[PDB]
Amino acid sequence: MQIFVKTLTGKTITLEVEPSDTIENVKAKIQDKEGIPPDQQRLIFAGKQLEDGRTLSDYNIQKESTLHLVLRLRGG
Repeated sequence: MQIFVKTLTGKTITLEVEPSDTIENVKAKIQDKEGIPPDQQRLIFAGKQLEDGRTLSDYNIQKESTLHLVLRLRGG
């Protein structure tokens, strides 16, 4: 299923994912496109920050859903 991940600084990328993918999986896929390691990423859906071990299915993220990406930088 295709989803979109939007940063807050203006970038949209596209991903093919599974509904069973964990948020951590999604972060790993994002690193492939964006370079950022998973542990500097936080993902958001429908106003909410998402937890690493939940699946997309758990959050009602489906085909063509849009997530947002923010960075978490220890002292950054």
